[PDB]
Amino acid sequence: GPGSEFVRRVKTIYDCQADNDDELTFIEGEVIIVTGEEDQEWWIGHIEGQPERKGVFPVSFVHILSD
Amino acid sequence: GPGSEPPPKPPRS
Repeated sequence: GPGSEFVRRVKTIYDCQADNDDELTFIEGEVIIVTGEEDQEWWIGHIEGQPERKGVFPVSFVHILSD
Repeated sequence: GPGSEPPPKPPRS
């Protein structure tokens, strides 16, 4: 999962509207604090500094950010 | 509906 691969924060690389009520909506260029794994294609997290914006999101829609 | 065209998302499980 993201934890085991040392993923703590990521930046979004596309826009994304939730299709289900557990999915995070975001625009490109936002930072997500990654806090878990949904499945092999989806991680879970919240927007850095806006933790009420939270949910699952595609692994392929983000890129790892260094500390 | 003028928004960007993001790539297909993976399916949910």
